Amino acid sequence: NATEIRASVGRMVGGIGRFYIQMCTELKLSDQEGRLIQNSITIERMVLSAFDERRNAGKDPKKTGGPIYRRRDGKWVRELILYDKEEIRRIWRQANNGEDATAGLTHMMIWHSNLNDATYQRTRALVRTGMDPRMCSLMQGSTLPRRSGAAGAAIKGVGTMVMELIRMIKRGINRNFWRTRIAYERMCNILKGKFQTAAQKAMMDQVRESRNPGNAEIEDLIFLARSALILRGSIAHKSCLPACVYGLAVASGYDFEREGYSLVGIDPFRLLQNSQVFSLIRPNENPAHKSQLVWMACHSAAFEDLRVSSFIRGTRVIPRGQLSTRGVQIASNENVEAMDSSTLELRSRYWAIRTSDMRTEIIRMMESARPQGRGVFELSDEKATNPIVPSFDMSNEGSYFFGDNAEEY
Amino acid sequence: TEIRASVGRMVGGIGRFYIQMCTELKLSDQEGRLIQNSITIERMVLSAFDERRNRKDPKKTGGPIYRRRDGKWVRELILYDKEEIRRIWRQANNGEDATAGLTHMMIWHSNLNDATYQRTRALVRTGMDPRMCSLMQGSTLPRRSGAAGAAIKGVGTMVMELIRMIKRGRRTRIAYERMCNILKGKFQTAAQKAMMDQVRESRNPGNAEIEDLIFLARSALILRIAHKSCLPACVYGLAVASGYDFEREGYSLVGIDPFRLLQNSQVFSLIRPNENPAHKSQLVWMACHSAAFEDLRVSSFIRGTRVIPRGQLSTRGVQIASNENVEAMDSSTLELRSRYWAISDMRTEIIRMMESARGVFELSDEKATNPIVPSFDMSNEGSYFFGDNAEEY
Repeated sequence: NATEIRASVGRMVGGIGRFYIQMCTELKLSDQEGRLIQNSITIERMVLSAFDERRNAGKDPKKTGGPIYRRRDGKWVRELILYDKEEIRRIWRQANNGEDATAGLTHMMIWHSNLNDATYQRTRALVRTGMDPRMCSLMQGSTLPRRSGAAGAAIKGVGTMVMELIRMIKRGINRNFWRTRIAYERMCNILKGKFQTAAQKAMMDQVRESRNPGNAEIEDLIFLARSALILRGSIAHKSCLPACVYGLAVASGYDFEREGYSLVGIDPFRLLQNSQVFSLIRPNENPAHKSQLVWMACHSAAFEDLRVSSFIRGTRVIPRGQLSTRGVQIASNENVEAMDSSTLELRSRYWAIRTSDMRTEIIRMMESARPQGRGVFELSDEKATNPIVPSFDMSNEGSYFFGDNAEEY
Repeated sequence: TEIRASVGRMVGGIGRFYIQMCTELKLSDQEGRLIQNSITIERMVLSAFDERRNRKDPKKTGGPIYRRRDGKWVRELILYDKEEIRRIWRQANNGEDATAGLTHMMIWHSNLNDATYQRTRALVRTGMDPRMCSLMQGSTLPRRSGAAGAAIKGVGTMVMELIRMIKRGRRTRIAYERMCNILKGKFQTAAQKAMMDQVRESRNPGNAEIEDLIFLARSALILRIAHKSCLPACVYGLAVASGYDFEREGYSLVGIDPFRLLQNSQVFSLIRPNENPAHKSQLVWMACHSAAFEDLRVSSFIRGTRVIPRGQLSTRGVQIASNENVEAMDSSTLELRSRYWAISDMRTEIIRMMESARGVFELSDEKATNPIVPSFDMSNEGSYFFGDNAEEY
């Protein structure tokens, strides 16, 4: 539909906020405790593990949980929880009208992935697979589990698909290619669908079913990955919010079902405008930098040009190597009592809606190609009626990954 | 504290000089943290105080500068009057000839050359065996760095330059005299010291001294030099930019100061295609701790990650050649941190005593209070030069 799809997506996010409100009722988190992004990632992690049918030593397999952070005596304190995977399954179905609602689970998953894309470096994995560190710019979706289906695969960058393909060929060079090969060609046709020139499509045809793929196909997958540095694929960008934001909205009395919801329009921008989200800050960490990290993760903007990202946001989105923060998630061995909460700035000034024969053609179309965001509107402008003229500083570095110093995933 | 203030005033000088030539070349923050730009500025000031041995208009020096333009790196060649850079160097040291700061940058270039370049073809052309690569520290120093340069020169370096002058055959003999007593002072048994006395005390040096100087160079493979930790100018530069005062905080090349400064360093390097940025990181890491001749199991324990031999690295060196496409390359942070920090009768005696022969702390520790017990794996190779494939200097 146009709206029938908007009812389904609204029923899904509605589901996620209902699930969050009730698990905050049953973990006894105050309002402030419910608005901490750390608490919300733990509940997201628990409900994802509860429904991990494929993955279900001294650890109970019917139990899940994680770190929860609570206000006691004027400080934050790490309190660990354990919950039956069956009881979280029942609470999730209770909050979705008895439905499995796998689409809400993949939604939370896409949010985790985009958060990881904005936060963690993957250079070490890129080198050990034969790819260049420059291809960091194409590593969207690289952290997605293999249980995210088509939704997961739509947001995977050309680099992600090339990396998983190199690794599968790497493990076939070891004569163990019997019956696991339609899996190989489905991910080849998924990367095929991601290319946007008949030349790269044709080369991805040649890569598909060579009966015995090895280092010759690996070098083809590297040629087509550098090919996507100039002639870019078309990958989906799903704006997925942490559970605590749908949570607060459903608490507020916002009806996602009858109002509808789209990940592509202004809905995510509008909800983030009225967000109250908190984050634990490590000592010597800039809370605005942590805010840009979360902001860029909620709009899957880690691969977009920073000048386009700064225009939309109203404040400058600096490269990752110039941030004074590390991840959102707090490790088990960090002193939580040394840390304090800071409101995350997540608002935006504007919103938006944005040696072979096939090797000679691509080289030509790379030499040929000449190297901004024109779907940018004011948040008063509910319809896409009056686009806004972009204002960048062209001197500013385009890439989020220029001079990256981020910790490896 | 006086030597610690002196060394601190010298390093402080180097960071001031780097900040000033970055303000005057208009290099951005990121551009200033590129080790390639930093080697070019070091080379210019070294060449400006030379015209013989410090290492086309003769009154100008310069080199390649790498700038961010339109999302890529671009090689810009620069030229500067040798007097104008000399004046900036003196401005940054309170009008003093900071000769020690110039030697410092030199020892850094030398240790970098030791970690990067193979010398086996020079060794064979001089009559020495390639195994003696372990003793070629300081081999790329210019031929007048004085006592500071000569103190870090390995037994093999001194043997090679001594064989090399004898190969061509008072005016050029006091040079021979000092170099023999400098290599004599580097030995640590009366037998080879006495043997170096006889080679030094020789009317007509020839094939007999060359073979003697080879016997005592193999002697130094069993019966075994200064190690100066020198950082590139961009690291002192960033630290003095931070407001770190090296003079009243003091600085030693031997302690934890280099470890501590490297720990919070932000240094970038251009990576050639198909080069491992971690391998380039190990290359620079080993150059800043002059550890190209130290045992890799000692180097790996100290660093917390394995320091592999040079022949198994996937890099070719930091300096970028005239012919290489800079726009094809990208910058990567160099991992420079460390897990820990640290501190024929004579022929008969030597041969007998050769067949005979059978300080690591955490950075929390500040002072050497609680040593850590070293934990190696003997199967890991000990020499940086095992199966070396590096390009000849």
